Amino acid sequence: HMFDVVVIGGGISGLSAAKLLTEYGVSVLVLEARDRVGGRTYTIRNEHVDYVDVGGAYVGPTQNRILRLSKELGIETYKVNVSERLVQYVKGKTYPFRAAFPPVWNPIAYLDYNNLWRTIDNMGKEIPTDAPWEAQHADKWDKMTMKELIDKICWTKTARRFAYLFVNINVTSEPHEVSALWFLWYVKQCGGTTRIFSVTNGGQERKFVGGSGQVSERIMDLLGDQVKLNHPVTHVDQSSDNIIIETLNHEHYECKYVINAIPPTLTAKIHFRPELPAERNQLIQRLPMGAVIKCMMYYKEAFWKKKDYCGCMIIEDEDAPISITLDDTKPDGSLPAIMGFILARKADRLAKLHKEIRKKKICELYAKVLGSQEALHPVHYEEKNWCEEQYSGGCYTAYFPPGIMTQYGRVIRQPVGRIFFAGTETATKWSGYMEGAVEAGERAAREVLNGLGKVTEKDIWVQEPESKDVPAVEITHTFWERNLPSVSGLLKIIGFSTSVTALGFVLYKYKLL
Ligand SMILES: Cc1cc2nc3c(=O)[nH]c(=O)nc-3n(C[C@H](O)[C@H](O)[C@H](O)COP(=O)(O)OP(=O)(O)OC[C@H]3O[C@@H](n4cnc5c(N)ncnc54)[C@H](O)[C@@H]3O)c2cc1C
Ligand SMILES: COc1ccc2c(c1)[nH]c1c(C)nccc12
Ligand SMILES: CCCCCCCCCCP(C)(C)=O
Ligand SMILES: CCCCCCCCCCP(C)(C)=O
Repeated sequence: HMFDVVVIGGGISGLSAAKLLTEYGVSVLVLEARDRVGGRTYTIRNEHVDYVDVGGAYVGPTQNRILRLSKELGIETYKVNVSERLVQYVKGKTYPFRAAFPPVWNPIAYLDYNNLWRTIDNMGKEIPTDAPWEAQHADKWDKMTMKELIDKICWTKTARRFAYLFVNINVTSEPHEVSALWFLWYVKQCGGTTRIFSVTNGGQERKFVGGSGQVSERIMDLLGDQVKLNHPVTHVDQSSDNIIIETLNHEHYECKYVINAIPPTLTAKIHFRPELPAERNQLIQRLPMGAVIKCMMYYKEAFWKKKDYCGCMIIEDEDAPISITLDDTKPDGSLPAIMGFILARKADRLAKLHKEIRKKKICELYAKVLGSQEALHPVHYEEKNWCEEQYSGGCYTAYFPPGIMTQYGRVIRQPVGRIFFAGTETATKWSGYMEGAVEAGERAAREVLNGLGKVTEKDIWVQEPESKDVPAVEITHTFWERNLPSVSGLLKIIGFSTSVTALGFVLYKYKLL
């Protein structure tokens, strides 16, 4: 029962740390709470679905780590379907479109919406990726909620409603819940607004053939009996050179280094000895998990396609069960499906229904949105409620409430003696994602390897070579995106246009042109 390293948690972060340590000849024990690995990724297998991700599923350009780890484990990606039209459903109306963002035809709302995404990205620029609390405006921004920033930068109700939604979709909580500072950073560290929100060339570009659960399943395969299921860790005691780990059934393991590869809320439940610094205890108990119910509606035929819909719906409607959807049809066209998310407060309220009613209401929304009755005839329904997962807390990730970042934030990933911290929440690139889980996992392993004297201080943070199979097409903005003014910008200019048109009339009246 003695090891160099014990990794607490066998999600992608944990297994990445363990896989890397193992590569260096270091003995590692992964202790995993559930009867399975993979954590917030979970690929369910049955006859009705073949396979399906009920947890994390999508990968895209710039996520080079999860790509490189996926590949080398023999896992291949395929493209999310966007061949047909995306649709936006607002105010009872279905609006097909083709871009990453629903087109805005009101010229004023257009400016508003343009300036919103530009400002988010621009404000992100300011924020240090590794150290968001060091941002020039950090205290100011960290005190505001994302609702307050949205309402401050958007004049139109259209753009605020979309923004709120955008917040829901990306961090699975309500704008009023999350720090504006943390959110600007969150978006910056995923590559900006276009990158985070897009399918083509964005974070939703791709899925894994056979599911993302296979990432963890196969690292566990490599690890053999150095991974232990059903071992929830409850105590971590680093008083002596041999750190003692205790699991829920009172088994004990000893090691030299611990990697904590679970989200903060669950890190909050571990009895640490000595106690973590008060600062750190506050931070980990103050980062709540977002909320999602992921829902899979199966049909005989991908009827959305024949109406020229790809099956991606941005549903901006407060009565609506679902917020957003993608086609989830298998790469060969078999088992046509719509992956739907119920997010943020809507998840919390829909969780209160029976599954059949939740299914009923979703079919009814699909029927409406897609303008077909075939939606009311599913051959199968899968759902997974992530809030109700004791070993996850929710999905996708933790969110930072206002103030937390500036007050406790600076230690999310700081070692505590010989305890190192991983988990996607400690990542600096695609934190919140399977990508971030790998980054954090490997950097923690490197922090440990560096303790063991096997890796240099410079080598703790390694750059991922860009993926050759899924290269990052650079994100462009049109001349007009760059240069069109905000609503209030329009006004400052119009009041110039007007001033001088006016003096162009006093100069024309007095022949002084
Ligand atoms: C519905 C849903 C949709 C998502 N969408 C995507 C997506 O499309 N693409 C993407 O990249 N990401 C997505 N995410 C987020 C992504 O799944 C996570 O960011 C990533 O899986 C986090 O991995 P981790 O290893 O850091 O954490 P986890 O996967 O949470 O792993 C933690 C591990 O610790 C175990 N554990 C917990 N407590 C203990 C304990 N005390 N002792 C021992 N073990 C413990 C848990 O069982 C788990 O296996 C989604 C997540 C969900 C749930
Ligand atoms: C733009 O349409 C979508 C569809 C699914 C997701 C999306 C946007 N953003 C997501 C995120 C951030 N995670 C999981 C799924 C999606
Ligand atoms: C005085 C107002 C000038 C603003 C003009 C905005 C043009 C709206 C069309 C944008 P689309 C992305 C092609 O739908
Ligand atoms: C002041 C006159 C308005 C000029 C037209 C603005 C719309 C430009 C089309 C949109 P994009 C190509 C994506 O930036």
